[PDB]
Amino acid sequence: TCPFYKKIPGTGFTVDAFQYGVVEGCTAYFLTHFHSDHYAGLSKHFTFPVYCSEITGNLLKNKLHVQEQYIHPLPLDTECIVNGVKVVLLDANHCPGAVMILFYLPNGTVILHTGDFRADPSMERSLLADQKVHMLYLDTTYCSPEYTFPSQQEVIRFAINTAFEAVTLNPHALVVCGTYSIGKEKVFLAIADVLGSKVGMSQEKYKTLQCLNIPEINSLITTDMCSSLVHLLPMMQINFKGLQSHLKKCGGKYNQILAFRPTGWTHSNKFTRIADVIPQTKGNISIYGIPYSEHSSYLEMKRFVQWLKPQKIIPTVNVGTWKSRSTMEKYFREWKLEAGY
Ligand code: NI
Repeated sequence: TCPFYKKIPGTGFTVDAFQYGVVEGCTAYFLTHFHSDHYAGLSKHFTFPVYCSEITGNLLKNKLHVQEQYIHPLPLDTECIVNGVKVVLLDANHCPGAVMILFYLPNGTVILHTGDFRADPSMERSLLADQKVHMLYLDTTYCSPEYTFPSQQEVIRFAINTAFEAVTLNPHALVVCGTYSIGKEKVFLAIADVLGSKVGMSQEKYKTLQCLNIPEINSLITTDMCSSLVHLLPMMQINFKGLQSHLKKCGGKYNQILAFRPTGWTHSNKFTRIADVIPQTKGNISIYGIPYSEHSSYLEMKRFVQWLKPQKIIPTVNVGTWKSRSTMEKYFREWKLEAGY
């Protein structure tokens, strides 16, 4: 059974609610983004209308085989009428194709559902500037002040300078980057661009990237592993054993691996600056964990909500424990008292 924070009141709509069977009263199922916790339940046998971005619809058709007649892609930043209700999709600054949804209810209420997002001051000049929001369904993944991390631009600067130094010192070093979902593509694209190489990967991952509308993608990626000195591997292989095993397959072309594990936040963020980050090393293999987030930090979340001034907040993450719920409610009240709404 579908929980309340996935239903939009006064509509026949649900958001990210595919794992509950046929939901009673639902006439249109919205999907914010192509991550498995959110699409859990979709397949080629789904026969209800799915509303999403263009990029999410390419992934639904090619990767999950959903039939074309049930995929309803909407452009961004454009007022659209769905089953008699005005909606707008906005860029969520999460993974490719990820959106926030504005719903203009028949009774005059306005609801924003963030999906998953990384809040940014540029959202203060979208179509959100123009009108009031009564209810905010909020991605609360890092809603606590301990969750700090650098900008995506600082993280990418560190990765490019680290990779370019290592391969210039040793032209026979391979760079490997872990992945297990869409998102965070700038990590491996920025490293391959500084090295003058295409990125090499499996047929399965090539297929996925080919759905993402990245400009000039054919110039940037390949399935010919032998032609490339930046390889993608499943995240599970990014350890000393998996990397040893991979280096054997490369036919004596390389004598060293430098690997990157993009994570979200980790507790070593509570002590170490990005500049001071060091790898784990065993022999000719070194592994860097880098804190590349596609979710709001605490401070980015707080700024966004203090600007938007919603009347009510419904968290969509960390909802399963009383302690988490109480913590989040305390911060929402502080924010509101401090800003005066
Ligand atoms: Ni996500």
